[PDB]
Amino acid sequence: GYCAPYSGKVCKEYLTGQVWYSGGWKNEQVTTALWDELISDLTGLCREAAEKMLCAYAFPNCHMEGGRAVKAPLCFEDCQATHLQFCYNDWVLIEEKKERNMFIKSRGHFRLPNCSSLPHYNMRRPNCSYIGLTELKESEVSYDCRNGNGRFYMGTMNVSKSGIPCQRWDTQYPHKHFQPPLVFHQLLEGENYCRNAGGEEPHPWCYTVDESVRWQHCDIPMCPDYV
Ligand SMILES: *[C@@H]1O[C@H](CO)[C@@H](O[C@@H]2O[C@H](CO)[C@@H](O)[C@H](O)[C@H]2NC(C)=O)[C@H](O)[C@H]1NC(C)=O
Ligand SMILES: CCCCCC/C=C/CCCCCCCC(=O)O
Repeated sequence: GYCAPYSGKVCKEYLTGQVWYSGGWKNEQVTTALWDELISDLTGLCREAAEKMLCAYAFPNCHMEGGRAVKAPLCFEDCQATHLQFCYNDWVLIEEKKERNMFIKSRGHFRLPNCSSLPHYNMRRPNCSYIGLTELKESEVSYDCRNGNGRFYMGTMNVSKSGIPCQRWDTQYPHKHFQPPLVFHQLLEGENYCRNAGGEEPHPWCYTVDESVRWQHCDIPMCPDYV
């Protein structure tokens, strides 16, 4: 229709509400070919983010505002998480190939989004096709210990394993940084606390106040009851 359930196959597992209509087959074709060429070449947290982002890009959520059907673009925070953290390495490698006129063969009209041009999430009806990449997994959050690599460690440990004070995430001195982006919920009020918001390190970590130690893991005990 204008707003209707997703009628395709490739994104069946990722799309749960109404999506925008009016074409729809062209986006199914392209997404299917990209699943084979691009998605299947990705791994780990990048792959997880990319699948959700690709489906939300290709089949935007739809909602009614009075009599008008509204297409919801991607969210700034999800895009930031994907571009600057989860998929940064793969994203840079694609962009560098594009500079040499080497393109993903199956991209069709699809293009990597510019995160800065997208709405910031939140509002009973969302302004974007929110996927939640920056959110905490509540059951895995911990405070006095870490579950596994501590991706969702939210404690107040504020020195590295050798005792160096952490630099604040919201400051660019002594170490300048663009990743992890501060849209991750671990970092919104991250103070100078050890964090593993990207989930790629084996331990929570921080940039340190020592000019000669850009970043270092913190030393946090495993949670007694973590398996
Ligand atoms: C991605 O989008 C942002 C947001 O619009 C662009 O930032 C603008 O850049 C232009 C220069 O072309 C400036 O005149 C504007 O002041 C910027 N706007 C904002 C809101 O920051 C950015 O240039 C885009 N990135 C690319 C590579 O095109
Ligand atoms: C590693 C990047 C994974 C994609 C991240 C989410 C982006 C979804 C939009 C679809 C982009 C499809 C590839 C387009 C390639 C290009 O810009 O030339």
